[PDB]
Amino acid sequence: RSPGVFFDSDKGKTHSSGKVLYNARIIPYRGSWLDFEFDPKDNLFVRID
DNA sequence: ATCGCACGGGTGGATAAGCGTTTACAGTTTTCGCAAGCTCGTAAAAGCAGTATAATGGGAGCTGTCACGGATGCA
Repeated sequence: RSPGVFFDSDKGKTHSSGKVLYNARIIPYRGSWLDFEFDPKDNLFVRID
């Protein structure tokens, strides 16, 4: 996979809703990763590595 | 021819026993030969204590992403 930023989604991870959760993701050549993501309350979250 | 029969001589035959001669199958004596084991000696291996300018908090390349259920365990 090429480095850079990459946006995707999931279809049916939370089965009790049926909603779509979008996530952003920065991928470097060398270093830590950095994900942004949504949750079924429409809040924005961050997990590093 | 031709041939037995007999008295008797010579023997062959069956054990048996004889003779001097050169090695067995019994048992010990002798010497020589080389070890396997013990004792030893020391040069090598093995182990131990110390070294006084000053020195004071890792991360160390890890993980790169699969997704589905059950039980667990806080809240």
